[PDB]
Amino acid sequence: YFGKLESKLSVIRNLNDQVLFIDQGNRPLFEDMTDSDCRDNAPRTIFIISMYKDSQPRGMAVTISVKCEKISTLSCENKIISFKEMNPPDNIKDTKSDIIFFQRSVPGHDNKMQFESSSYEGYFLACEKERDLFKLILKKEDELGDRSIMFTVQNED
Repeated sequence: YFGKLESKLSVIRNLNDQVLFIDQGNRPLFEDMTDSDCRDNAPRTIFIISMYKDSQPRGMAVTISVKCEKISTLSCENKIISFKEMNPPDNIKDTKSDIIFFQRSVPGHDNKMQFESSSYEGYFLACEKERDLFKLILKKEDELGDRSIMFTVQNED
């Protein structure tokens, strides 16, 4: 069955150069981070990303998990996003879990990626502008090549 490849920290930036963050409501928002001068042991810390072993033609299986007040992993129930309090599994029976995510680089860009459902296509992760915060949900835009539904992932070390 499924399996864990390697767990490591990765910075998730948005289209406006915003780093994913969590709030008191365990909601995935987007904040601003320089990471230029404060990089030297910066207080803030992004969520953890666990890579799973998958032998697919094109598909990066990853899983985001926020650690601080309570470990919570990003899980997409049906069409909405929900944070499930639980550390990233070490070995899953199914190849596509509710927490598993399908990352796919975007063609014709620097290093953008697209978050797709573990099961199959139909719903892609995007960022919704709510009030003064950019939240993250699962929707189906009209254009798959729209930056609005594109995200950036970097290595944290």
